[PDB]
Amino acid sequence: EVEQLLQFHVATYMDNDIAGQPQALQKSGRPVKAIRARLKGKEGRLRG
Amino acid sequence: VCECGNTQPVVRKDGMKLWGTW
Amino acid sequence: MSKEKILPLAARSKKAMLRQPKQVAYFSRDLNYKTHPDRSNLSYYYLPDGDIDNSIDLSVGSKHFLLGDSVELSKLDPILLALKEIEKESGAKTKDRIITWRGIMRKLLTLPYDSEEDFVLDVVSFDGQLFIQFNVPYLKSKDVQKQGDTEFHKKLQFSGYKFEKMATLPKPWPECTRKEIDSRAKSKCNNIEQYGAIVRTGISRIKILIGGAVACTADYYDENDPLSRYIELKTTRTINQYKDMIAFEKKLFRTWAQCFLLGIPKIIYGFRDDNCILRTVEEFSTNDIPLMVKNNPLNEQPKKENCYMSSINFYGAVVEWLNESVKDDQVWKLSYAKRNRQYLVLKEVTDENEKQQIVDSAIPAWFKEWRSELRNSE
Repeated sequence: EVEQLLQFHVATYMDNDIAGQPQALQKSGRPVKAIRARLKGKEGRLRG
Repeated sequence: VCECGNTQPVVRKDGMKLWGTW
Repeated sequence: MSKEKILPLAARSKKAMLRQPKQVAYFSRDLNYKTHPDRSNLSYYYLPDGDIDNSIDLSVGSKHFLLGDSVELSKLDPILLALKEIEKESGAKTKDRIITWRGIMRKLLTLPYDSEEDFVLDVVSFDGQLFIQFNVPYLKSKDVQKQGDTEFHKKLQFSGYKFEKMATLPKPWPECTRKEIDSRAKSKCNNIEQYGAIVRTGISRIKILIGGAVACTADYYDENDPLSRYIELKTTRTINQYKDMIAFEKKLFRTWAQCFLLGIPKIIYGFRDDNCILRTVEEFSTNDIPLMVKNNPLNEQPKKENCYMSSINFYGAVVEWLNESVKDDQVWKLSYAKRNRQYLVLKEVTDENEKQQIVDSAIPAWFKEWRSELRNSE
């Protein structure tokens, strides 16, 4: 279970929008900006 | 059947874990 | 000194992942509140599209509606009977921690966003397992408030139950007769007889054994995955304005939570007007509802925070708090006050007479001697 805890930590670190499970939420309530979204979407770097 | 005579269990994704069904 | 615990309402579980629930037992409560491990009271869904066109009124027979005792239906007798049966069959103590009903856990899940009702619950710790149910004096006070309800509310409740009667069958469709189908209009409606499923589910490291009242099944009973064919029914006022969508999605959140608890994959609504006339029948998927509400075209961005995932996190946090706080052989009370809507208060019970009465309401004597002889064997 602790291993799965670490797995979920790294999963939320890398991927934000994970299906069927909650995203990593900051202390302010906003989701944690995972590196997957850093290159996808308007806020992503690929669009610019 | 594989190419070994052993039945292949089905892997199901529960949450983030994978469970085998022999 | 009495010990009191306060849990902030903003508590959210980080890792409230759901293990797929499996039906480990089933029961059918009879008219005399006796539980038998059979599927006699299980219903089978059937409602053709063309039946809506008949403009069937949902108030035929409201004058002879039947209501069961709230205290009798709130007892955990069926779950304890199923637990004794599975313990005798296995011969080893189960690892389950939380014992509850579907409605209690739906109230605990929908509490932040459905804050128009008040409730008090009693928790009893026995053999390392927690059994939670309603509070008898508060339930009596609720009945006292209830007889002051107008006949319009009684007609609405009877309309919901009559819709459930009309949309179900007591047998599988091939095994039903015509008389059992067309006589549902004159069928007496009662809250006593019901079917339930005893299902093991998993939240984080906690195994919860839930007793969920199943309205009916899709077309048959699956002995491998019983949860996949289950279906329930609901009634809601029709929609004609923006406040109508708002109220309908508030009700949809509650019903989706109820279906998600017991793993019901599909949801069905019947729409009624101000005259209690069935207007439309709609069907939805449990896993599609969170996406359906967010992707509506009328209000694309009502809120930047998804309410459903927050609800699931609050449910997981409540489950974890209940498991961690309650110790062995302790009787506690969890009362939610809608006047505050700020935090959840957990209290201890010190009155020996009231504690014993609560235990007897939750744990019957015969189950006590059954667990006693199980302990002696252990």
